[PDB]
Amino acid sequence: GFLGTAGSTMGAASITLTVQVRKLLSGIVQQQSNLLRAIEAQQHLLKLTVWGIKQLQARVLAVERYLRDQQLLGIWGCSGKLICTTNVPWNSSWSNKSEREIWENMTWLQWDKEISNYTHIIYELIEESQKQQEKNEQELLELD
Amino acid sequence: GFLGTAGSTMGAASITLTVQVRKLLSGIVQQQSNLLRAIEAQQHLLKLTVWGIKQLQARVLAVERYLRDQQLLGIWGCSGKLICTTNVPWNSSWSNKSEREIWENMTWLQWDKEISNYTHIIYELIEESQKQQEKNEQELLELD
Amino acid sequence: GFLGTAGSTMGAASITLTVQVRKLLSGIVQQQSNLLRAIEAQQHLLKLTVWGIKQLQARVLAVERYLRDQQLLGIWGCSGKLICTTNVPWNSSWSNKSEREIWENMTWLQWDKEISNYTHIIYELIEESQKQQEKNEQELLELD
Amino acid sequence: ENLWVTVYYGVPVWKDAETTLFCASDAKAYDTEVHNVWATHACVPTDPNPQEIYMENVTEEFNMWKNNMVEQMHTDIISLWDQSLKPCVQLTPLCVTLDCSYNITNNITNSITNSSVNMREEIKNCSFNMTTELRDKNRKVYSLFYKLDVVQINNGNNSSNLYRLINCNTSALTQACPKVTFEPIPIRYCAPAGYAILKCNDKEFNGTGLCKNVSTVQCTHGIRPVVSTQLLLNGSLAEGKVMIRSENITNNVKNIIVQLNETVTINCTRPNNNTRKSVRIGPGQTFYATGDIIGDIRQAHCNVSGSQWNRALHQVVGQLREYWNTTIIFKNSSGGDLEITTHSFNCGGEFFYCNTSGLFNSNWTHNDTASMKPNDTITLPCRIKQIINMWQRVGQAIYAPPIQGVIRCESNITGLILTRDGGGNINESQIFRPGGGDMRDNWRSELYKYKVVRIEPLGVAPTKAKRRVVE
Amino acid sequence: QMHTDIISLWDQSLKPCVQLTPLCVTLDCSYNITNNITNSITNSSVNMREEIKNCSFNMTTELRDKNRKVYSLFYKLDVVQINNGNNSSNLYRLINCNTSA
Ligand SMILES: *[C@@H]1O[C@H](CO)[C@@H](O[C@@H]2O[C@H](CO)[C@@H](O[C@@H]3O[C@H](CO[C@H]4O[C@H](CO)[C@@H](O)[C@H](O)[C@@H]4O)[C@@H](O)[C@H](O[C@H]4O[C@H](CO)[C@@H](O)[C@H](O)[C@@H]4O)[C@@H]3O)[C@H](O)[C@H]2NC(C)=O)[C@H](O)[C@H]1NC(C)=O
Ligand SMILES: *[C@@H]1O[C@H](CO)[C@@H](O[C@@H]2O[C@H](CO)[C@@H](O[C@@H]3O[C@H](CO)[C@@H](O)[C@H](O)[C@@H]3O)[C@H](O)[C@H]2NC(C)=O)[C@H](O)[C@H]1NC(C)=O
Ligand SMILES: *[C@@H]1O[C@H](CO)[C@@H](O[C@@H]2O[C@H](CO)[C@@H](O[C@@H]3O[C@H](CO)[C@@H](O)[C@H](O)[C@@H]3O)[C@H](O)[C@H]2NC(C)=O)[C@H](O)[C@H]1NC(C)=O
Ligand SMILES: *[C@@H]1O[C@H](CO)[C@@H](O[C@@H]2O[C@H](CO)[C@@H](O[C@@H]3O[C@H](CO)[C@@H](O)[C@H](O)[C@@H]3O)[C@H](O)[C@H]2NC(C)=O)[C@H](O)[C@H]1NC(C)=O
Ligand SMILES: *[C@@H]1O[C@H](CO)[C@@H](O[C@@H]2O[C@H](CO)[C@@H](O[C@@H]3O[C@H](CO)[C@@H](O)[C@H](O)[C@@H]3O)[C@H](O)[C@H]2NC(C)=O)[C@H](O)[C@H]1NC(C)=O
Ligand SMILES: *[C@@H]1O[C@H](CO)[C@@H](O[C@@H]2O[C@H](CO)[C@@H](O[C@@H]3O[C@H](CO)[C@@H](O)[C@H](O)[C@@H]3O)[C@H](O)[C@H]2NC(C)=O)[C@H](O)[C@H]1NC(C)=O
Ligand SMILES: *[C@@H]1O[C@H](CO)[C@@H](O[C@@H]2O[C@H](CO)[C@@H](O[C@@H]3O[C@H](CO)[C@@H](O)[C@H](O)[C@@H]3O)[C@H](O)[C@H]2NC(C)=O)[C@H](O)[C@H]1NC(C)=O
Ligand SMILES: *[C@@H]1O[C@H](CO)[C@@H](O[C@@H]2O[C@H](CO)[C@@H](O[C@@H]3O[C@H](CO)[C@@H](O)[C@H](O)[C@@H]3O)[C@H](O)[C@H]2NC(C)=O)[C@H](O)[C@H]1NC(C)=O
Ligand SMILES: *[C@@H]1O[C@H](CO)[C@@H](O[C@@H]2O[C@H](CO)[C@@H](O[C@@H]3O[C@H](CO)[C@@H](O)[C@H](O)[C@@H]3O)[C@H](O)[C@H]2NC(C)=O)[C@H](O)[C@H]1NC(C)=O
Ligand SMILES: *[C@@H]1O[C@H](CO)[C@@H](O[C@@H]2O[C@H](CO)[C@@H](O[C@@H]3O[C@H](CO)[C@@H](O)[C@H](O)[C@@H]3O)[C@H](O)[C@H]2NC(C)=O)[C@H](O)[C@H]1NC(C)=O
Ligand SMILES: *[C@@H]1O[C@H](CO)[C@@H](O[C@@H]2O[C@H](CO)[C@@H](O)[C@H](O)[C@H]2NC(C)=O)[C@H](O)[C@H]1NC(C)=O
Ligand SMILES: *[C@@H]1O[C@H](CO)[C@@H](O[C@@H]2O[C@H](CO)[C@@H](O)[C@H](O)[C@H]2NC(C)=O)[C@H](O)[C@H]1NC(C)=O
Ligand SMILES: *[C@@H]1O[C@H](CO)[C@@H](O)[C@H](O)[C@H]1NC(C)=O
Ligand SMILES: *[C@@H]1O[C@H](CO)[C@@H](O)[C@H](O)[C@H]1NC(C)=O
Ligand SMILES: *[C@@H]1O[C@H](CO)[C@@H](O)[C@H](O)[C@H]1NC(C)=O
Ligand SMILES: *[C@@H]1O[C@H](CO)[C@@H](O)[C@H](O)[C@H]1NC(C)=O
Ligand SMILES: *[C@@H]1O[C@H](CO)[C@@H](O)[C@H](O)[C@H]1NC(C)=O
Ligand SMILES: *[C@@H]1O[C@H](CO)[C@@H](O)[C@H](O)[C@H]1NC(C)=O
Ligand SMILES: *[C@@H]1O[C@H](CO)[C@@H](O)[C@H](O)[C@H]1NC(C)=O
Ligand SMILES: *[C@@H]1O[C@H](CO)[C@@H](O)[C@H](O)[C@H]1NC(C)=O
Ligand SMILES: *[C@@H]1O[C@H](CO)[C@@H](O)[C@H](O)[C@H]1NC(C)=O
Ligand SMILES: *[C@@H]1O[C@H](CO)[C@@H](O)[C@H](O)[C@H]1NC(C)=O
Ligand SMILES: *[C@@H]1O[C@H](CO)[C@@H](O)[C@H](O)[C@H]1NC(C)=O
Ligand SMILES: *[C@@H]1O[C@H](CO)[C@@H](O)[C@H](O)[C@H]1NC(C)=O
Repeated sequence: GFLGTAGSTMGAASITLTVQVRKLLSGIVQQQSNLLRAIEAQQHLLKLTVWGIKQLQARVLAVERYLRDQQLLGIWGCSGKLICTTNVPWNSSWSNKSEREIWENMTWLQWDKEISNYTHIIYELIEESQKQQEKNEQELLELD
Repeated sequence: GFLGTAGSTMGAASITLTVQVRKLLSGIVQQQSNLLRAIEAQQHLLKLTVWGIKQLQARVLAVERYLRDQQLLGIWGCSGKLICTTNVPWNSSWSNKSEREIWENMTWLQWDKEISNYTHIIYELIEESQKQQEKNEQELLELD
Repeated sequence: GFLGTAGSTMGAASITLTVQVRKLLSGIVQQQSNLLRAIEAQQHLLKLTVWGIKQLQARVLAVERYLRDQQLLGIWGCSGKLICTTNVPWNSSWSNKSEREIWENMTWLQWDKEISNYTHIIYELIEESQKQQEKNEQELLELD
Repeated sequence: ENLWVTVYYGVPVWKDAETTLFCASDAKAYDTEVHNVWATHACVPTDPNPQEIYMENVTEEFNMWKNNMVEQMHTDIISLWDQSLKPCVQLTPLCVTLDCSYNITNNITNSITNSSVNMREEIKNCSFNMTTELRDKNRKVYSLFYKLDVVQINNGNNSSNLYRLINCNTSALTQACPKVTFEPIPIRYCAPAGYAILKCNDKEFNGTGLCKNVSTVQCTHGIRPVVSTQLLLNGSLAEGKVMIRSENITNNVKNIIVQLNETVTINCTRPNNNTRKSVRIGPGQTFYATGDIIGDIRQAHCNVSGSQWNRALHQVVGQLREYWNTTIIFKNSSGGDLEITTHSFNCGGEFFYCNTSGLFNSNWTHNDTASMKPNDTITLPCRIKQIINMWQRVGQAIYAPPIQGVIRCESNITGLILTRDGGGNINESQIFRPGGGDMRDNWRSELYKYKVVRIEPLGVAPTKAKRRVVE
Repeated sequence: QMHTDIISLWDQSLKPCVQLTPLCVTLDCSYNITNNITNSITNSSVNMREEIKNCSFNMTTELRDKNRKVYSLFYKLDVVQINNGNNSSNLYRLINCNTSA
């Protein structure tokens, strides 16, 4: 299940995430098998142009988006794993609808498009209003 | 607070960190508007040159700096948050100080003016002691 | 003892782990001194060729190697530190042994020698078996 | 008790690598302030602190014939040549016809030595057209040349016959960019992240096989990567014992590598002064002609201390008894080509083909005193060349410039490459002979200790502890 | 990207090729030649217009002054007659020549 296993699901989709990630980020084994070092069978001139350098640049840009993803995970304290809740309650901007029927009949996009901008503003809110409000300790009951 | 946010602060800028961390690995923002696949308008010659490879290798070196930073963070076992403290105090090797007045009269730079003779001490001592001294498990006090 | 200093040591090799990871991605320290920006010795023409660009490609490939490492560690809940506990007992396929002879009578090389085939299995276990059946917290006992 | 499989990180692990090592050098290569002395592409300087850490109680099989470093090495060398050749102007008009006179107003026309180098005096001087900076204008200019770089044509067999370059009728030629030097520089190949280089520190270790005295390293030691046929120049020494190596020691085609523990002062030299004449052809096209030398002009020749050769031969023949107690013969190569027949190298731009024929004239069958007691200094003839096609590839060719002044190449030899006779008897008499067609072994003859290895820090082991559990 | 990378690869492959700048020099082509057949199986204004000519021109050795004549074959699509003169007079010119390199 590189991207499949979810035509309209949230339960099965949420269960089939790791397969998607481990199949998506298998490009390194494609990169190891290039074997383009100087020559392929007999002889080559240099032959390294916008094509190859921007192949590498696209690698850099996509993995840089991923670097920003890990940055996000480090911001929200969400770097432990994919199972990662949030301390924010979902505001009423959405229009009335039931939960499990969104899980079962929106394929994770019919929800996202309706909550797209609200996803962005609540991204900002969970980045700002979440991490700054962590207390230090509690001294009433502890190990000693 | 794009790159500012601290005119003269030592404690107030202790919580304004997220704005600049949001842009620490944001090289893709200015890059998205380039349309540099090989050409923009109809057609061109190759035209990627010392300028192009300079910006490419600059992005590479910046990303390398950031990767070395996060490596250093991970070695300390203290990567769970930007503002993370230490299990060891600092040797009172500077002039006998006061926390309050020290937190008032510097733009987070004057403290750094007496550290070239103390940078490696802090760095290596923490990186070794605060890292190695983490044992595995607790034994007695638990649910059971 | 910067990377090695384990000649005949397996149990004694369970304490010198960090001295290796300190210099793992430190090729930047060997790379920052390149001074290939435009010119080093007197002057250069364009002169940015297979050596420099594929040195950059090797930087990219090592970076991708260690990043795919770090993300499959995170899949394992393993980015926290080097020593990495598991909920996985080995299926009964190896021959007789002792908890110390395996940990005493080799130098970290004989192990990967004799565990070539089996190793893959363990990965998927720690990749999947340790992960899917993980739950969030407990319910019954607390400070009050 | 239970085999709870735990993971660990941060311990060496060894696998074969395919990557690139990078430049290194001292301040001289960058303090010279020439555009690039001979590796310089804004190359990284060297690391003054080589962290060459010693390991023991381990072992590994090492092979230099399965090594990938040599292929990438000569590829990078050809890249250096091509990149330095980009600024060099093209010399296709230089290929134009040329009329020559052999004798000139020199004090000497046949020098004192006679080893088939003066009989074929191979010295002439020729006039020919070249372009002026005005296209409508051309002008006849004259220079000096030998007979090796050209051949006779228009076979009116001997009446002032004209000549043609050997490489122009099949290939292209271009200037050598005379502002760039040709001498070596101490190199230290450096390892990128994720890899390392293991130096076999065993003093007794021959070419391949098992080695234990490990030295894990990031950057190599000082290398002097100069090309040589049949010989090893300005190289490292043999520690503790003369080193003898061969891929399949039973098979004869596999060349024999020899590393000595005693050097020799090999002085191949042109003492007679040289000439240079920079002449403008076009807007950038400027030719460096070999001017007419003033004074006595003797043929360039060479010198060696044959006595040190004799005693080092006593050493190596005391070592060469693979399956023997006394039998050896040396014979010179009965055929081939000049690029492989002689000891060819580059020095001050000039390609010195010094003729190493003094080896085979010896019978060290049983006794060594009969050839050790005649301690005598050998003088030999060494030819000179201006052009070359490195690695036998017929492509762009280099035209080395005049070197105006004198040429000295005083150097230390440390090793040799040979081959045993093909159709040799079983035990009647073994024969060795020189071979230099394999230009690749000269580079592995010093990296034989060095093996490139990847780094897989992952490790696993069983223990009785376990991670966190909920229920 | 498809056509862009296609033209880019064609350029990169064009680089190692040899050049034909001095091959562009003037020519003289004979249409009627030593051959028997002129009417092929088909006749739709392409057989009488046989569009095949044997054509001579000068070329240069690797040297500068050395020039030698040589002959080859060409169609009608590659060249055009110089009608600027009084008549043909066996005067033709390549069009890719007199438009581009
Ligand atoms: C490469 O070589 C030559 C030399 O300059 C040029 O090639 C073309 O040359 C022709 C005429 O020399 C240019 O004009 C076209 O001529 C066709 C035939 O010639 C008749 O017309 C000219 C006057 O233009 C008379 O002098 C001559 O006697 C003929 O009567 C004409 O047929 C063209 O008009 C129309 O004809 C075609 C076919 O019927 C129609 O389908 C079209 O609608 C077209 O309009 C036209 O007059 C022609 O322009 C030249 N080609 C180019 C690309 O310019 C090239 O110029 C030269 N290369 C360069 C870069 O200059
Ligand atoms: C350089 O020149 C000297 C002479 O100026 C050479 O020495 C001479 O070499 C010739 C030819 O080999 C000798 O003549 C020959 O003698 C043998 C018998 O030994 C005979 O069978 C041949 O038919 C021929 O006549 C000559 O004796 C010899 N003279 C001296 C004084 O050495 C020398 O060999 C030349 N250098 C080289 C490398 O050949
Ligand atoms: C370099 O040193 C190694 C030792 O470190 C030499 O090892 C050679 O090893 C082989 C096999 O272990 C010995 O026996 C031979 O085996 C082959 C089959 O592999 C067989 O066909 C032969 O008949 C023979 O039995 C061999 O004796 C041994 N060599 C020596 C000199 O003892 C290796 O030969 C050395 N290589 C060189 C080029 O010096
Ligand atoms: C070949 O090259 C080697 C070294 O590059 C030369 O060795 C050196 O040769 C010079 C003379 O050419 C020696 O200097 C002289 O030594 C004598 C005797 O000690 C003294 O009386 C003179 O006043 C002068 O100083 C020098 O000592 C020697 N090197 C060593 C280490 O001894 C060799 O001479 C060259 N051979 C030829 C044929 O050019
Ligand atoms: C290799 O070494 C030899 C000897 O060291 C060099 O031989 C030189 O040969 C020339 C004549 O061919 C000698 O010229 C004459 O020398 C005598 C005696 O010194 C002198 O009285 C004359 O006025 C004249 O100069 C020269 O002396 C001699 N060199 C020595 C040191 O004796 C040979 O040139 C060296 N180089 C090579 C073979 O490339
Ligand atoms: C490289 O050096 C070797 C010797 O060090 C050269 O081989 C020798 O060359 C000489 C001169 O051609 C041979 O001398 C011959 O003597 C006979 C006597 O009858 C004469 O008829 C011949 O015309 C010739 O002069 C000598 O035999 C030969 N071989 C030896 C001494 O074993 C070799 O030619 C040199 N090669 C180059 C490319 O410089
Ligand atoms: C190095 O040369 C010396 C001689 O200069 C060799 O030693 C001696 O060689 C002679 C003749 O080869 C031996 O004579 C023998 O005499 C017996 C009768 O007693 C006869 O049957 C033999 O055919 C032979 O002619 C002599 O014994 C021998 N002496 C010694 C002490 O070896 C020496 O062997 C040579 N070096 C090597 C490594 O062979
Ligand atoms: C090594 O080279 C030196 C010179 O650089 C040579 O010096 C002298 O060489 C002659 C012969 O070439 C020797 O003559 C002989 O001397 C011995 C006594 O040692 C005597 O018994 C003989 O009848 C003959 O006269 C001379 O001695 C020697 N000088 C010295 C001080 O020994 C030397 O010969 C060369 N050695 C060899 C083995 O070629
Ligand atoms: C093998 O290594 C030795 C030791 O360095 C080399 O000898 C030295 O070679 C250099 C040039 O490669 C000589 O320096 C040059 O001298 C000329 C004199 O006019 C000068 O114009 C140049 O700018 C440069 O400074 C040096 O004198 C020479 N001798 C020493 C250091 O004693 C040798 O050249 C190496 N082997 C080969 C084949 O080059
Ligand atoms: C591809 O083939 C066609 C088919 O011939 C070529 O187009 C033109 O076809 C018509 C047929 O209706 C030809 O017309 C002819 O007209 C004369 C006079 O009226 C008549 O007697 C003939 O029976 C015929 O109908 C016309 O000539 C022909 N055009 C040419 C230039 O030959 C078309 O040209 C061909 N294209 C290619 C690229 O070969
Ligand atoms: C994975 O296991 C296979 C087989 O178990 C390994 O193959 C070895 O092959 C050699 C020669 O073919 C045999 O002599 C060995 O006995 C085989 N090993 C075993 C354990 O039987 C294969 O090499 C292993 N993969 C890796 C990467 O080591
Ligand atoms: C070969 O070299 C001789 C060197 O003498 C050339 O002849 C000289 O030419 C110069 C040029 O004006 C005169 O000044 C000298 O007087 C000449 N000397 C002699 C002895 O003739 C000769 O022209 C050269 N020939 C070729 C074909 O290069
Ligand atoms: C397709 O499978 C079934 C049958 O059509 C349907 O209930 C389900 O919602 C569809 N989508 C999936 C499985 O993603
Ligand atoms: C979603 O589909 C399931 C299965 O067809 C159905 O039971 C449920 O009522 C649907 N919910 C909607 C359309 O909101
Ligand atoms: C710490 O401070 C004390 C007192 O000034 C001094 O003796 C000691 O050397 C210092 N140690 C370090 C590591 O700075
Ligand atoms: C190998 O040397 C000794 C003797 O075998 C051994 O005790 C040591 O642990 C090994 N490793 C070394 C010396 O690094
Ligand atoms: C587990 O072990 C049993 C017995 O040792 C064996 O039959 C089985 O194939 C093993 N399974 C795996 C996945 O290793
Ligand atoms: C191995 O290397 C060490 C360097 O620490 C050296 O002391 C020792 O003599 C070497 N042993 C051999 C057999 O080369
Ligand atoms: C070179 O090694 C040999 C052993 O093969 C030894 O006999 C000789 O003395 C050594 N020579 C040196 C170190 O100069
Ligand atoms: C070496 O070559 C001989 C014959 O040339 C052959 O019999 C032998 O098996 C070869 N040995 C190796 C190790 O290649
Ligand atoms: C001849 O050689 C001498 C060396 O003694 C040198 O000074 C002179 O310049 C040379 N003549 C030339 C280059 O014409
Ligand atoms: C060695 O001895 C043989 C005798 O069989 C002889 O033919 C040969 O010429 C000798 N070697 C030399 C270099 O003269
Ligand atoms: C050659 O060796 C001698 C000592 O054996 C040394 O003084 C000289 O510098 C060496 N020359 C080289 C390596 O070029
Ligand atoms: C040849 O010409 C005749 C008459 O002009 C016509 O009938 C016939 O179809 C032509 N042949 C072809 C192959 O077109």
